[PDB]
Amino acid sequence: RVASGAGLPTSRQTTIMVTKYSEKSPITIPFELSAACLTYLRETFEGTI
Amino acid sequence: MDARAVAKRPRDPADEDNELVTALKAKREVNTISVRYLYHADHQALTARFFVPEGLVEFEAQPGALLIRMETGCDSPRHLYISLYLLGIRASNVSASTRCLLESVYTASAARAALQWLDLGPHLLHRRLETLGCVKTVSLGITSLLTCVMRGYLYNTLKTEVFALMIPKDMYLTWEETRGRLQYVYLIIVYDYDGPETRPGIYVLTSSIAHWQTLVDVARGKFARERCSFVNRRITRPRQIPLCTGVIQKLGWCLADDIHTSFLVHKELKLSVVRLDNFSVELGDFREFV
Amino acid sequence: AMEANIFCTFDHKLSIADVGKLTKLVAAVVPIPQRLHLIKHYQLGLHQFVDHTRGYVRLRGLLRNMTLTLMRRVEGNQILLHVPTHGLLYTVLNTGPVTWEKGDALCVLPPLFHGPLARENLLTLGQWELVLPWIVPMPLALEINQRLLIMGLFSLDRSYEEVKAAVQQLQTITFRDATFTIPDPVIDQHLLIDMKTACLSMSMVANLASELTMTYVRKLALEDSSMLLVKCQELLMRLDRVSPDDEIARLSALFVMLRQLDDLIREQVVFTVCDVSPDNKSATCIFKG
Repeated sequence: RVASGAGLPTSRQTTIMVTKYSEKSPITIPFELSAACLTYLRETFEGTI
Repeated sequence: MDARAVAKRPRDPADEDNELVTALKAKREVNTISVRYLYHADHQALTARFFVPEGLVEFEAQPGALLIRMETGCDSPRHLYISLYLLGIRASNVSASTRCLLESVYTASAARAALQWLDLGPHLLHRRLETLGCVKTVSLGITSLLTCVMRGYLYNTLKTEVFALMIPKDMYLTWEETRGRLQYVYLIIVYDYDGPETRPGIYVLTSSIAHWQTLVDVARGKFARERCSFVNRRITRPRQIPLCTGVIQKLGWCLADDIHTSFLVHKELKLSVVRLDNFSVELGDFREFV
Repeated sequence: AMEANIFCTFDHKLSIADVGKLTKLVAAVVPIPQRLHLIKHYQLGLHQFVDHTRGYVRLRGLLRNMTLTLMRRVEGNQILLHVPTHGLLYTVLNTGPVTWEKGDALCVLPPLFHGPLARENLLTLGQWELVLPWIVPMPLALEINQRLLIMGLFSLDRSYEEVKAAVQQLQTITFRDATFTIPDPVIDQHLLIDMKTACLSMSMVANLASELTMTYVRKLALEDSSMLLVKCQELLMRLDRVSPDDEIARLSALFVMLRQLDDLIREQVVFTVCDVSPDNKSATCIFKG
């Protein structure tokens, strides 16, 4: 506040309350994995170079 | 619950430290605001701050005068804070010497607007005025800021000066030769109900009589011409509606020994008044008498 | 030290929304039957006196001698009511319909809307319902009492069209930003009893005064020492242009039918305004009782 002279409109004692919030914004990047490479990865074959 | 805390002696309200002092002292800080002696602490009087335009504050910079609001049928400036002296210009009690004296000093907009707003009927002219009390301080701006009092005494701050009440000479009216030890003041409004005209008279009664019926007995004793004019108006114009021919109300009390004649100095116009020095304002409802 | 308050309990269970609704009325006017020091919650307002066959004027009779008070603080299990004294200044909430100004004479008045009401959102319980008398300016209270007495004086002949016009233009009041209307005392063409007693006593004192004063000024015309009696009976001779027991009973009936009208012909101003807070919902009124 700033003080002024007598008779002039002064300022009331003032407070305030401000509340923010939070936004949702999920992200995703899907992907696929080939069936031949997965059957070669998760299953073990014979001894070939 | 103990004997030292139940039967404790009642305190002196200025004896202990102030609430602001102990609140600052419990954390032991320093602030440039002086705190140790608050002013306006033991003031039994009740202060009230009221706005007023500049067009009514002449003969008000002197401390001590009445303050009477009026109603108007308009909406936004609806209430107008007339002083006591400005009510006398419409009053046919004061002489034409004094009325053509103070008529030439209220040259403004809102003052003559108030005089034009006492134009309508008298039964509602009773209802327009309601007493707001006295005033001690001004500020002398465009919108000066009064400090109205309504209950208790009337004094300068720090109690170093007692302010008085100012009532003009022709409104002053004593109904006795010997004053009592006390006398209450009053505001007597009478209506000389003549044929064409209806313009009233304003009085202040400093009577020592307390009980109200014993005051309306003296009022009917001393206003016989006004009630006779009221019943003359009631016979001579039937099918009309006149009422409230004489109006009274309290204004406080003085101590019945500080009444003497003084003079006003404002715009170099000397206005002879009587004062009441050690005055207290104690108001009451608007009663009347027929 | 504490202050001379009145504790008030609440027998029903209280919820946080109801206490949050109650704490809006910090400095509100509340009536009390007798100033005890521990009251139940069935004695906060006029809902102990809300009745069907009795109406407004009985509530005005109960309110004029009710010992009103102000709330101070709301907390768990106890409500601190402050008894105001003659000659101190008090904050008072404006629960009424009209904004106040600086200097208005303020007096209590019962609410015009009964228990059946669509606009109220007040403290409501299983049966108990908090009501609260408004504080209007005294010109409004005079106008409401006067217009209600006049439109209750026509509670007998509502068949005619011009009296319907008179009541329906008398059903409303005109004040500062106020198109406020007051409901009819006649409900389904039978009148509540005390309003009937009020207007009956009004007409009775009128007819007694218009009948006996000519005989009494005939008996008074021999002691004429003042200039008032001759015009007093000149009025009676202008208007037209006995056993002693009957006139004794007539005069006693005159004074008792007047004495039953003190609640209507006068009432005392309760508060009076020192200032009005901004947005006009509060005022710091000095008590005057």
